[PDB]
Amino acid sequence: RTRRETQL
Amino acid sequence: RTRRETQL
Amino acid sequence: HMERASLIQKAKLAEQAERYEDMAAFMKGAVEKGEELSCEERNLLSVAYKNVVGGQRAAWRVLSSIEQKSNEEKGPEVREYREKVETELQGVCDTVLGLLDSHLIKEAGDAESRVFYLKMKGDYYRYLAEVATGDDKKRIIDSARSAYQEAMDISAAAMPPTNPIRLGLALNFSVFHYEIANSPEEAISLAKTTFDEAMADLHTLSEDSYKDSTLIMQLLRDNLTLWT
Amino acid sequence: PHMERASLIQKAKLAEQAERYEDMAAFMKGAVEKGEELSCEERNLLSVAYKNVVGGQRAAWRVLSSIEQKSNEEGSEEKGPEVREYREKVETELQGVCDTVLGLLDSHLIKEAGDAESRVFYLKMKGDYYRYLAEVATGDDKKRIIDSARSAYQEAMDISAAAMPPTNPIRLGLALNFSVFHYEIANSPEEAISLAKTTFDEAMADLHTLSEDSYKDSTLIMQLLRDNLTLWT
Repeated sequence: RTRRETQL
Repeated sequence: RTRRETQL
Repeated sequence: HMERASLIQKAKLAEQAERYEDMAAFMKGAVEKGEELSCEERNLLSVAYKNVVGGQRAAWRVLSSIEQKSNEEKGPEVREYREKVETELQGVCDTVLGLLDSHLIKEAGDAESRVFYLKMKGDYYRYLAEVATGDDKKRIIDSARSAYQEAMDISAAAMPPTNPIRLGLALNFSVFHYEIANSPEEAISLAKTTFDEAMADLHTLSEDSYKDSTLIMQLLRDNLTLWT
Repeated sequence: PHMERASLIQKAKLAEQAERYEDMAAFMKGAVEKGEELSCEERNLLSVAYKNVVGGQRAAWRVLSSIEQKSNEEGSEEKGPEVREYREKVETELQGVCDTVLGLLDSHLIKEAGDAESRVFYLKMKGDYYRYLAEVATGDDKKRIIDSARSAYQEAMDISAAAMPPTNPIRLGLALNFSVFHYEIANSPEEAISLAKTTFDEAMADLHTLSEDSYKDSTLIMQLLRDNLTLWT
């Protein structure tokens, strides 16, 4: 949650 | 879980 | 002949057993057979290497934070081990980018696979840029931007703005702008535009396509909350 | 050659923070091969490292074996070779890791073990990694491996009985793993339950006498003893 999100 | 337990 | 089916079958077994390095080797052998990958086989290849490089990235970040603290009086040990993990990560990225440029991106039938593979090329160049330093860094960042942009152009002309492949592409591209390219305004601009345009066409989606689009839209919205 | 040993233990701690247990095991293997004794910390770094490595290989072996049982039951003929080949490859990696652990134990650790606590710790490991080999062994090799695990386990039981209080977590964990050996490997459920009962009973009598910092480790293993007894009875 504290990190940015990346998808596959 | 449904499995027996062992430990280090 | 029919060994290709055995390589994909063993990749599914490695996935059930959470042996993702074995899974990647099986999928690498399936790609090297020369035939195109289906939608299922596309995800099996991506899931395998994303798990492999994902643990190497997490280990690199742990060792890098320790190295930063150690440089404020211990020895070489932290740097040496961080560099060894850095080499394994680069080897995995070089293997993925090797499969993409020599097999997958070239022999891409439809737009969905072509955007998927170009997004992978941008992703694994971005993973290299996370550890690159000087001369390599700017040369690597340019390769990621070109791969991302080429996928953006194809998705813009061939895909609806709610397409999960186009959404996930823009999600990773906006993160590329924020973290790597040092363009936070371009990162936020891309994330807003991607979220807004996908929001406008949400009513046209079917029940099984709705859930996949809104999942990535929340991730886009999550990064915007973090970045603004 | 005695300045590299400190670097190997340092990188093992870093690999543990990074959850790189195969590297951690390699670092600890090199630290043991230096020839010096291991402390309580260095003993756990060695054990934690290899337990995670073989632990993931065992979980993978169990998954592939269950699939192989269904594939030779359902009617899948062409699925048979892929599963058998891949399960055997994982089975080989697991056996290779156990041979490395048992190699370090017999050639370094068990021999030059200073106190009783370390000797019970190492002998318990020898029984554990022989038991892991017996989980995948089949015929002629299996029967000799089961005897080797019992010998290592029994020698540790005798030392701990005369040198350790019944609340000692090493003695408790030793009996816990030995009772599992009786139940699963030796096919002796009555001895498994009897050992688990006696281990719980004797530790229970002395529970009020436990030390403050030993509470958390001892009561945890007694719960595991009760969990297996609940499962086996």
